[PDB]
Amino acid sequence: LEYSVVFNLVLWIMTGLALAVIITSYNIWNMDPGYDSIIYRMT
Amino acid sequence: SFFPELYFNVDNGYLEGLVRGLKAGVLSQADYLNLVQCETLEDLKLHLQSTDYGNFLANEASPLTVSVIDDKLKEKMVVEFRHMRNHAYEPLASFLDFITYSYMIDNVILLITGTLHQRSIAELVPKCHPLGSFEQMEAVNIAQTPAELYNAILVDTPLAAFFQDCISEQDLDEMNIEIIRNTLYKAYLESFYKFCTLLGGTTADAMCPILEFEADRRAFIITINSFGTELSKEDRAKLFPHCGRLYPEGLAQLARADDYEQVKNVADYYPEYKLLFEGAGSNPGDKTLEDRFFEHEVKLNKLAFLNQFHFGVFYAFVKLKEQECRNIVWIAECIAQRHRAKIDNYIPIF
Amino acid sequence: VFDFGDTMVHQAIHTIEYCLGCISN
Amino acid sequence: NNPEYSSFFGVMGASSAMVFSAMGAAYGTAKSGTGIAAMSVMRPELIMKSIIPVVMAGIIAIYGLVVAVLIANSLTDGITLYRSFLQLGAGLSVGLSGLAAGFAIGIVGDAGVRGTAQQPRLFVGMILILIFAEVLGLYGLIVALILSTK
Amino acid sequence: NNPEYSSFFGVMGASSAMVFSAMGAAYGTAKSGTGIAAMSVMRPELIMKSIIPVVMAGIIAIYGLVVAVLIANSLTDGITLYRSFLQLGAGLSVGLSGLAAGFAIGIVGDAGVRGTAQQPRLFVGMILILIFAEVLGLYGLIVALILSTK
Amino acid sequence: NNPEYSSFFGVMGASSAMVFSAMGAAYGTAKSGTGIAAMSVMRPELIMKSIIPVVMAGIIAIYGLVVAVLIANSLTDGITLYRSFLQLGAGLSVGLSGLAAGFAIGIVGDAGVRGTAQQPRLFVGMILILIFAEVLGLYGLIVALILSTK
Amino acid sequence: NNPEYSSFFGVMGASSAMVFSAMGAAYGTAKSGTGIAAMSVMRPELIMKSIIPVVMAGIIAIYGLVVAVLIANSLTDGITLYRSFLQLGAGLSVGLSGLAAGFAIGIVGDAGVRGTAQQPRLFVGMILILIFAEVLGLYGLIVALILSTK
Amino acid sequence: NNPEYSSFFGVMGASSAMVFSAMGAAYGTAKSGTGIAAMSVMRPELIMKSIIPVVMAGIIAIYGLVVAVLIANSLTDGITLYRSFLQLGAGLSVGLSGLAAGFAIGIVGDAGVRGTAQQPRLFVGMILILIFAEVLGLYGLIVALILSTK
Amino acid sequence: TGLELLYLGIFVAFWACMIVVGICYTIFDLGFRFDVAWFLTETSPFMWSNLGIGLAISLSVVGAAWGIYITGSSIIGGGVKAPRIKTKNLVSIIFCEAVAIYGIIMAIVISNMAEPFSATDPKAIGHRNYHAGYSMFGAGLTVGLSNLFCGVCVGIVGSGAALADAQNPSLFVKILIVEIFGSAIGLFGVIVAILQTSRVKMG
Ligand SMILES: CCCCCCCCCCCCCCCCCC(=O)OC[C@H](COP(=O)([O-])OCC[N+](C)(C)C)OC(=O)CCCCCCCCCCCCCCCCC
Ligand SMILES: CCCCCCCCCCCCCCCCCC(=O)OC[C@H](COP(=O)([O-])OCC[N+](C)(C)C)OC(=O)CCCCCCCCCCCCCCCCC
Ligand SMILES: CCCCCCCCCCCCCCCCCCCC(=O)O[C@H](COC(=O)CCCCCCCCCCCCCC)COP(=O)(O)OCCN
Ligand SMILES: CCCCCCCCCCCCCCCCCCCC(=O)O[C@H](COC(=O)CCCCCCCCCCCCCC)COP(=O)(O)OCCN
Ligand SMILES: CCCCCCCCCCCCCCCCCCCC(=O)O[C@H](COC(=O)CCCCCCCCCCCCCC)COP(=O)(O)OCCN
Ligand SMILES: CC(C)CCC[C@@H](C)[C@H]1CC[C@H]2[C@@H]3CC=C4C[C@@H](O)CC[C@]4(C)[C@H]3CC[C@]12C
Ligand SMILES: CC(C)CCC[C@@H](C)[C@H]1CC[C@H]2[C@@H]3CC=C4C[C@@H](O)CC[C@]4(C)[C@H]3CC[C@]12C
Ligand SMILES: CC(C)CCC[C@@H](C)[C@H]1CC[C@H]2[C@@H]3CC=C4C[C@@H](O)CC[C@]4(C)[C@H]3CC[C@]12C
Ligand SMILES: CC(C)CCC[C@@H](C)[C@H]1CC[C@H]2[C@@H]3CC=C4C[C@@H](O)CC[C@]4(C)[C@H]3CC[C@]12C
Ligand SMILES: CC(C)CCC[C@@H](C)[C@H]1CC[C@H]2[C@@H]3CC=C4C[C@@H](O)CC[C@]4(C)[C@H]3CC[C@]12C
Ligand SMILES: CC(C)CCC[C@@H](C)[C@H]1CC[C@H]2[C@@H]3CC=C4C[C@@H](O)CC[C@]4(C)[C@H]3CC[C@]12C
Ligand SMILES: CC(C)CCC[C@@H](C)[C@H]1CC[C@H]2[C@@H]3CC=C4C[C@@H](O)CC[C@]4(C)[C@H]3CC[C@]12C
Ligand SMILES: CC(C)CCC[C@@H](C)[C@H]1CC[C@H]2[C@@H]3CC=C4C[C@@H](O)CC[C@]4(C)[C@H]3CC[C@]12C
Ligand SMILES: CC(C)CCC[C@@H](C)[C@H]1CC[C@H]2[C@@H]3CC=C4C[C@@H](O)CC[C@]4(C)[C@H]3CC[C@]12C
Ligand SMILES: CC(C)CCC[C@@H](C)[C@H]1CC[C@H]2[C@@H]3CC=C4C[C@@H](O)CC[C@]4(C)[C@H]3CC[C@]12C
Ligand SMILES: CC(C)CCC[C@@H](C)[C@H]1CC[C@H]2[C@@H]3CC=C4C[C@@H](O)CC[C@]4(C)[C@H]3CC[C@]12C
Ligand SMILES: CC(C)CCC[C@@H](C)[C@H]1CC[C@H]2[C@@H]3CC=C4C[C@@H](O)CC[C@]4(C)[C@H]3CC[C@]12C
Ligand SMILES: CC(C)CCC[C@@H](C)[C@H]1CC[C@H]2[C@@H]3CC=C4C[C@@H](O)CC[C@]4(C)[C@H]3CC[C@]12C
Repeated sequence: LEYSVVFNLVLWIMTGLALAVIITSYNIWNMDPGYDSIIYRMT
Repeated sequence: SFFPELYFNVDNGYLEGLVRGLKAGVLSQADYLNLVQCETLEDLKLHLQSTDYGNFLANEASPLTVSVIDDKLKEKMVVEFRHMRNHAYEPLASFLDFITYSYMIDNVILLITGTLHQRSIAELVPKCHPLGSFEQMEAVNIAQTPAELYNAILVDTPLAAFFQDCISEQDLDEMNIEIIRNTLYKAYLESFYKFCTLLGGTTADAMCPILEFEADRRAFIITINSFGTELSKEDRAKLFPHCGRLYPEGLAQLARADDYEQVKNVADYYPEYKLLFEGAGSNPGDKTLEDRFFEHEVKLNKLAFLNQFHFGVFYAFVKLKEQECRNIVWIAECIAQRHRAKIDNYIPIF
Repeated sequence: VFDFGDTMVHQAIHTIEYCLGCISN
Repeated sequence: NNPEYSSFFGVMGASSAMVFSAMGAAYGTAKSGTGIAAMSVMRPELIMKSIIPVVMAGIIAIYGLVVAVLIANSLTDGITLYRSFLQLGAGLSVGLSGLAAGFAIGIVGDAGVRGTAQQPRLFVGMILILIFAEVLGLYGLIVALILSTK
Repeated sequence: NNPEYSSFFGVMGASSAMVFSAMGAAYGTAKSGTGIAAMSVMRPELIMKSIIPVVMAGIIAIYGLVVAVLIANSLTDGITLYRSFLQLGAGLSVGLSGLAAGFAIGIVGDAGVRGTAQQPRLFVGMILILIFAEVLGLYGLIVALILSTK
Repeated sequence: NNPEYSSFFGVMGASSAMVFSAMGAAYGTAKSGTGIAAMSVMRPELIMKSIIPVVMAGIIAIYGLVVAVLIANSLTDGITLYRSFLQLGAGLSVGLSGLAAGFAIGIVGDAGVRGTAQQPRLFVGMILILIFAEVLGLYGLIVALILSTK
Repeated sequence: NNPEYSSFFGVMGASSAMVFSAMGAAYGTAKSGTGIAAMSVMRPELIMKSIIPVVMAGIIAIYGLVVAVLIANSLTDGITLYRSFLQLGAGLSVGLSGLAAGFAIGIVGDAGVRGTAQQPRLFVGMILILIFAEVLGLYGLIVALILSTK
Repeated sequence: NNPEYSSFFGVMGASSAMVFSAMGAAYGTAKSGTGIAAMSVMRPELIMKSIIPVVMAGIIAIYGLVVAVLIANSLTDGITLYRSFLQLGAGLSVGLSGLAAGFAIGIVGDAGVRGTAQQPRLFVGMILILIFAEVLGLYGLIVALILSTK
Repeated sequence: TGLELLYLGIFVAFWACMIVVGICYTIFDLGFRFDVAWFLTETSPFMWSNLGIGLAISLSVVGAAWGIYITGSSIIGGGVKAPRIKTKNLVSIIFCEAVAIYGIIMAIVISNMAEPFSATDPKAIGHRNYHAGYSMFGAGLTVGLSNLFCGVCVGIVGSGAALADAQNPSLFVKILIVEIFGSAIGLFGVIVAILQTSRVKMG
């Protein structure tokens, strides 16, 4: 009988978790490579 | 459309107003006539004191010289631009840095020229343009080693991106400094056009015309000046920026060009440049091609002020004030040399 | 010089301004 | 009787008419004004002529207001689902057509004003293009009236 | 014996027919107006000759209006879900085909007028390309009529 | 007997066959017209020979129109939901295949006209590439016919 | 017996098989045409020898067409839900495999033709890499045929 | 009698009145502090005078806190949907109004601190604009006080 | 463009989900579950009415603040070299704030039409109350969004006017007409909201 409650809880909790994971992974992937002091030395 | 109207003033609105206020202080035609009517450099300063310039030249020695006036005008523009840059944010900061790369190119050319001729880099510093100062210490105390200087440029200068056009530091001693400068300028202009396009919106709309005309005029003048030189056509075509409107087959026809008549025939296909080439009589006593291109450049920089929410205002203001300083220096030169006949050659602004 | 069109436009602006101003004020 | 929720769609129709026509008129006036103000420092005598695109954007706003008033006067708590849908559709038609016409008028008026500063002959061409863009909002009003009165 | 929400789809068909056609016409008119303004500074004599793209975009808007009024007059209280879906399909078809044609006309008219400032011979080629772009919207109108008069 | 929502998918097939084919043809025509205007500045004599891209882009819209008219004629009150799915699939296939073919034709024709402004021998290669980018819309039309006629 | 909506996934399988394969082939054709236009200016006599990537993209589109026609011939009104899902899976497999293969073909063909304009020996390497990208669409076709005929 | 969830909207209204006002005041404080830091390097004597925008952002935050405290002290176990949604509306009003007023105060203050650094006379003009920007959030608070005590 | 990428991804995902959900509901004959009637009806009229009042005030204030910062940045920037801008062009700010004044006026007018029901069954709540909630929501949307757009438009026009005045004093008097025209839109929105809530009665 509580299908609505459990469905909404799970749907939005997992959407928030997935969005947080995506944002964190995006920030780390697109993180500045950090060797800008070396880009011009190798290239 | 990008709708810059919504967010431009969040960060750059105050500077937009400030730069427009500064532009309102550029001498008008009446002021240029008043300065032209002078008799001595002292009277030139006297008349100039009534304009926005004010007392910029009161401190300096009574025996004024064209050199002193030119340096003071350069210093004033440098101060204003540095203030704007210091108050600018990321995107406009990058725009203003791109504006300064133009003089940084000439400064690095001077540095390499002196170093290859075994002259102290610290002693070359004073001749560099203020707007392109190499505050980085990696390119100082180089010990007159071209390899060390090339590494310093690559590591601690925004020109590392443009120096990948070359292949190695041996290129510094291999290629002529003019070819190095013009290859650097081609790369810089292409990168600047790409940055403006990526900015898009009113910035791109009002700025891309100026960079396009810069590319076309660079092509035309390089062609017209490399005719009698050892600069081959193949090595010349490498110096045409690809931003201009001549990129499809226009630059190619110029590269194959072997005479000013052929350059004019190439320019005919584009009416805007057709008029400039037609008016460039090039015989004594009438406007030259460079003067016609200066007039067109001033016109474009002025039209840059009909848009509102765009960064092109700052580039246009810098170029217009450069032209104004050149005009005032020219008027002072005419006064000093007593050659009043050519005193009207100054290109008016507003 | 008298320009009837400009005078009409000016008076229309004044009337619109005043009438909207009553409400907005 | 009719559904309790029927009036929702007529209400949203009036709201959509007004809001979207207001968006279009606001954009038209903003773009045209930022063009006129920038131009006038160069050609100060063209301001009154160049005000016209602003008036066209205001006319778009007027069309939206007219259709919204029609809907808000013909809308009752017990209007059939059919009439509520008709008013929703009329509102969407007028509002979005006015939005498109306002965008077009803003773009065209700004560009034409800037050109007229440089080329006085272009005034008539600009007026033609502005009338053509305004006729879009007029079409939207026609369709909205057909739907709302039907 | 038919749903009372059946007319919603037909009303959306009429609203879309007008709205999307108007958006495409607005894009065409706006882009062509920017092009005309840009090219009029140097070559004023070509403004009227070059106003063609705006006319073609207006014709696109007229296609949209025609189909919208046809749907609006075909609407009825007891409109079967079948006829309502037919009118929704016709409205989407005409609106979005006109939208695509308006985009094409905008791009082609901008490029054509800007080039014709430089290359006089390009006028006829630009007219041909604009005719094709208009033919796209004409196809959309044909399909919309077939769907809306079944 | 049959579901009342089948005509919706049928008209969706028709409107997709028209709209997406029109969008593809519009993109092809716009890109090809931009290229034609760019190239004609220096090489006016090729303005007409460089119109094959636009004709090949309009052929895609003709494919879409064929499928849309077929679907609109096949539509009726009691089409089985399976027939409505068939018509929707035919419409989607023709429309999106034509959209991809229009993208390819636009890019290929733009690059080809720009190159032919400098190298006349590239015209035949451009024509062959355009044929290869048109057979995509042809395949979409074939699949749409196979689905619809079934 | 079988659900009335079973054929939806079969028609979607056919439509996807054709549409995504056509999208991949169109991207490959567009990229290869851009490369050919770029190279032909300096090395025109290599256009015919360089048309190969477009042929490979056409082969990918032919894979998609084969699977789409097979599904459209195996699609019947009383299609079990199991067979409908099989056909949807075959369509998606071939369509997206061909989309990836077309992306690979476009990138590799553009790069290889540009390089072969400068290094003649690179032609054979380009052919090898194009075959290696083609076998991806071939595998997609294999899986789609297995699923459809199962 | 009343739903067990009726208090959610009131709680969220209090939370919003606090949070959005805090965000607006934080933006105002941050922009004004950036402006003051940029200015101070050359005009240290203007820091205290130029700290006004930060204070007005704090005032926006104070309005938010006041309305949040009102709603939080009005929440009760049997809170009806009417009161709950009245408090939700009050919270939204205060929060969004304070957000926008803080944005305006931050931008105007960042502009005017630097401006007054250059032109001393601009200080009073900056204050005049800032008071309007602040009374925007005040209007939000006024509507909230009307609602939460309706 | 990271944040725009996130918004675009959310939009595309949501609307793809909606497309497939609608296809499923229609095709599987489960349309009767997609009860928009039940949604609009069970959803309390108080939610709609109070969201409407909140939007009427908040979006009007948002537009007023948007325009005020847009035009104040330009005013203060121009006044560094011509301080007369600060004294003259305060009228643009005045208009941008009149937008919010209209917002609060319409918030008051809408809120004056609220009243509890003491009913939960839709037949008991009745057409009058349901339409009252819907029309208060619609009037709030109308006034708030029209005021938002009018405020932004007046702010853009006022920034233009201030920049133009910084260079020539005799231009603001002629450019204020554009501000007046942009202001008319907020009045139109107010009139339409009043017409919508003219015959609105909760109770
Ligand atoms: C390219 C993308 C990949 C394609 C797939 C996309 C993801 C879709 C899968 C979502 C997960 C759901 C799986 C099934 C869950 C169980 C549901 C259930 O019990 O079903 C009962 C539902 C509803 O009940 P019913 O209809 O079975 O019961 C009878 C009901 N009456 C009497 C009213 C008729 O029906 C089914 O049995 C459905 C079975 C198949 C469902 C498969 C998922 C549907 C969506 C597929 C994708 C749609 C787009 C296709 C084209 C795409 C092309 C790019
Ligand atoms: C991306 C922009 C927006 C457009 C796409 C999304 C639009 C809809 C998104 C909102 C959520 C889904 C809404 C529909 C919910 C289901 C309603 C329902 O079951 O009732 C149906 C109703 C009633 O169903 P019913 O089962 O009661 O049938 C009537 C039966 N009698 C008469 C006996 C009572 O009828 C319809 O079929 C109405 C059509 C709308 C439903 C289909 C939605 C289509 C979604 C887009 C996909 C289109 C397919 C083609 C793709 C190509 C497009 C060009
Ligand atoms: C790269 C490959 C790997 C992929 C990435 C990983 C993804 C893995 C899956 C994670 C997301 C789903 C997690 C589980 C969801 C279900 C949790 C509830 C369990 C459940 O079914 O409970 C039932 C009741 O639930 C109900 O009544 C409601 C159930 C419906 C909930 C639906 C949730 C929506 C989907 C959420 C995720 C969306 C985005 C994920 C990225 C049974 O209980 P009972 O007592 O009835 O027992 C039976 C007697 N009746
Ligand atoms: C495209 C492929 C398919 C995608 C499908 C999945 C759904 C979409 C998910 C995103 C997919 C793309 C990856 C984007 C990652 C997030 C956005 C970029 C990174 C990011 O968030 O960091 C900065 C913002 O700070 C932050 O990290 C703040 C973000 C957290 C705020 C959460 C609140 C929003 C809740 C959502 C509801 C609102 C709906 C509105 C429509 C932005 O960086 P930058 O751009 O400045 O720098 C440039 C580089 N980052
Ligand atoms: C190609 C793109 C796709 C285009 C196709 C259109 C897509 C529109 C998306 C909306 C959903 C489709 C519309 C039709 C489905 C409506 C729901 C029917 C299901 C149903 O039986 O509900 C009835 C109530 O519905 C009703 O009476 C509801 C009537 C209103 C339905 C339409 C509302 C949609 C939302 C519009 C919002 C517009 C916003 C504008 C800014 C039952 O009720 P009953 O009386 O039998 O109850 C008996 C209880 N014992
Ligand atoms: C053209 C715009 C600016 C409006 C100004 C003119 C007004 C007064 C006109 C134009 C169109 C007119 C409407 C056109 C259609 C009908 C249907 C008719 O059976 C009754 C009158 C009614 C409802 C008209 C009311 C008045 C109306 C709105
Ligand atoms: C160009 C001018 C006239 C347009 C601006 C004024 C508009 C808003 C006015 C002028 C006349 C007005 C119409 C006059 C009479 C009626 C009949 C009534 O049953 C419904 C409203 C309706 C149809 C009015 C709607 C609003 C209206 C069209
Ligand atoms: C008045 C000016 C702006 C010219 C533009 C015409 C517009 C505004 C109006 C004026 C007369 C109007 C028509 C008058 C009568 C009717 C009959 C009615 O059953 C449907 C609407 C319809 C068909 C109207 C459509 C819109 C209409 C054509
Ligand atoms: C110049 C004015 C009229 C606007 C331009 C578009 C005109 C020509 C369009 C708009 C709506 C169109 C009408 C819409 C509906 C029908 C019903 C149909 O069974 C016969 C054609 C007829 C009567 C159309 C004739 C043409 C029409 C009047
Ligand atoms: C200029 C464009 C339209 C192309 C020129 C070809 C013309 C003659 C073609 C294009 C589309 C065609 C129409 C498309 C659809 C139908 C519906 C069908 O039941 C009878 C034929 C009919 C009515 C066609 C008649 C001829 C037609 C109008
Ligand atoms: C080149 C010309 C003919 C194209 C422009 C006119 C087009 C829009 C007209 C001309 C003839 C028209 C067709 C004539 C008759 C009918 C029968 C009707 O039950 C459905 C529409 C249909 C099939 C028409 C569709 C639109 C149509 C094709
Ligand atoms: C300029 C070029 C593209 C025009 C050629 C258009 C061709 C491809 C079109 C025009 C009319 C079309 C036909 C119209 C109707 C039918 C009947 C149908 O049961 C099978 C397909 C078939 C036989 C079509 C095949 C394709 C077709 C012949
Ligand atoms: C621009 C021109 C040359 C391209 C071809 C377009 C015309 C001729 C096409 C488009 C739509 C086609 C129609 C589509 C559907 C049907 C129904 C079928 O049972 C008989 C053929 C018939 C009636 C087709 C005849 C040809 C047709 C009218
Ligand atoms: C020959 C090449 C160039 C293809 C061009 C024609 C294509 C598009 C069309 C024209 C007529 C079409 C056929 C007409 C009728 C039928 C019968 C039907 O039950 C299955 C599909 C089938 C067999 C069609 C397949 C596709 C088809 C062959
Ligand atoms: C150049 C392009 C068009 C090639 C297309 C691929 C060809 C070879 C494929 C696509 C679909 C295939 C058909 C699909 C189904 C059948 C029915 C079967 O009982 C005999 C083979 C037959 C008739 C196939 C023959 C080969 C076929 C026509
Ligand atoms: C171009 C070629 C190499 C790609 C396709 C590969 C061939 C060999 C594969 C693809 C799908 C396969 C078919 C899939 C299913 C069956 C049904 C089974 O009961 C007998 C074999 C048979 C009929 C297979 C024969 C081989 C087959 C046709
Ligand atoms: C480049 C293209 C042509 C590659 C596809 C070629 C091969 C793999 C295709 C062409 C025709 C196809 C066959 C055509 C018809 C049938 C009958 C069907 O009940 C089972 C699959 C089967 C037996 C197909 C298997 C795959 C097949 C043999
Ligand atoms: C990640 C974003 C795009 C959201 C994911 C899509 C959502 C809407 C999908 C993903 C999985 C889906 C669920 C999968 C299976 C079932 C079981 C069925 O008996 C009821 C529906 C239900 C519970 C689905 C509801 C919709 C659902 C939750």
